[PDB]
This record gives sequence, structure tokens and C-alpha cells, in this order.
Amino acid sequence: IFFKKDSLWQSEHLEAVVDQDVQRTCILHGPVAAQFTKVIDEPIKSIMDGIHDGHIKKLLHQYYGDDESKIPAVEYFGGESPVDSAVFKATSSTDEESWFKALAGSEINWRHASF
Amino acid sequence: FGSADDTYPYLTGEWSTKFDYPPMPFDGFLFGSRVMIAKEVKTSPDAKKCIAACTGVPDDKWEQTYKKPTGGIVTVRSEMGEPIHKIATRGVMLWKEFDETIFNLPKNKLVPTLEAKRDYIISRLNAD
Ligand SMILES: Cc1cc2nc3c(=O)[nH]c(=O)nc-3n(C[C@H](O)[C@H](O)[C@H](O)COP(=O)(O)O)c2cc1C
Repeated sequence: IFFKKDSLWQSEHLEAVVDQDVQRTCILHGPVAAQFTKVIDEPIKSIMDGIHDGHIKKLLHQYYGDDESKIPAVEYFGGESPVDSAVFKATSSTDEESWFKALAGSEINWRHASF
Repeated sequence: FGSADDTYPYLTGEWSTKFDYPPMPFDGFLFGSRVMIAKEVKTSPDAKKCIAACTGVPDDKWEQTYKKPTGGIVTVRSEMGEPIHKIATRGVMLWKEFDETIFNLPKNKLVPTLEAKRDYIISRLNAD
């Protein structure tokens, strides 16, 4: 208990380790992801973007013929759970889910989101 | 995972093909280790430097963490006995040795083994 207690925080504060010797310290890491971890102090925005951006190219090439015009588009992206002029009168019996889809509209826009 | 590149086949669903299985596509990916070096994690300077210089190892040979240092990473057990993947520093390897020698023993053999190693134990603490 004296040895292993509270022993994660030195990775981030070697100024308080015996003589700032990292070699004394618990650092956590995976053996397989270790090979991909190389570029020091690289901004996180870059690492994440690097992945998404790279996926986007491979995907464009394979299934879009490198033509970005072929990518369908939509007002705003997201909000999907894994599952011309009219009048809706409402009663006790009207299904709530159905009702909102109507007022929502099919086109993805401000009115879609508003409902 | 660490890059868009090695991660891609799991998105295509093409990964499952190596094993004579229908394409088996995934919906997203998480990156735990890959980010530990980022400019904005609190990981200390000398620690980021330590992390990088670890040569990885293919899924081909991760099992070896249980025995030797493998790509500069060993497993070591917490106070509760569950496995932990740690960078194989001197302190960690002492922790591993004690894991195998001292903590290993029955609660009956504990205090005698400690006394018979007090000098050694006390020395290795001070060093590593
Ligand atoms: C230094 C470090 C600290 C972690 N802390 C937690 C935690 O508090 N809770 C949790 O559910 N997983 C935790 N994990 C597991 C990761 O979130 C993730 O499941 C795993 O790191 C992914 O493996 P990879 O680093 O090889 O990509 C941690 C992993 C590392 C390397």
C-alpha cells in the first residue's frame, strides 16, 4: 500500500520526483499504439484532424472518384439517432412522433431543427 | 491505433477479411495512447520524450508484455492484482520485480522476506 499508493501523478510533475528522473516513474501506454506515437508535442487539433482528413481522402478516392462534387450535402450535420402547404388538425389520438415529423419538414433546415 | 491509415480498414470493414469473414465495418475509433504526446496534454517534457522513443510492436507480438519489455512496455499489477500496461522505466521494473518476489508471497511469508531483504529493498527504492 505504501509502494503503489497514489502513483500516477509524477508523469506530469517531475519537478517533485527525486531528481526529475522519469525513469523512476509510472507512465501508462499501449504496446501497439506505441509505434504510431512518434511526433512529440504535436497540437492535438493536428492529430485528430490528421486522422479525419486522411480518412476523407482514402474515402474520396475509393468511392467518390476524387470528385468532391460527388459528396452529397446538407444544411447542418448530425442529430440523427441510430433509430408544400397544408393543415394539420390535432386530436387526443394524434401520434406525437408522427406529428412533429410533419411540422418538421423533410428537407433539413431551420424548420427541421425547430421541431 | 495511432493514424488514419492503420485505422482505415476497420472503417471500410475490410479488416475482417484477413480471417475469411464478411466485411465487418465500424462506426468510430478511440485513440488513447496516440494523444499522450500532444502539445496540450500535461505529460511532462522528459515524459513525452520517454513515450515517443518507445518502439511499438505489431498486434503480432503484444502478448510479450506479460514477460519481457516489448517495444519498451511491460504489464505490472496494481495493488488490487489487475494488469496494468506501463512504460518500462526503472521504477516500474522494480515494481514488477517486487510484484514477482515480495508481493507475490503469502501474507505469512511477507514480514520475514522483507527483513531478509531490508537492505536491498531500501536501496532499490532510493535508486530507481
Ligand atoms: C495513461 C492512461 C490512462 C487511462 N485512464 C482511463 C480511465 O480513468 N477510465 C477508462 O474507462 N479507461 C482509461 N484508459 C484506457 C483508454 O481510455 C483506452 O481504452 C485505451 O487506452 C485505448 O488503447 P490504446 O492507448 O492502445 O489506443 C487509460 C489509458 C492510458 C494509456
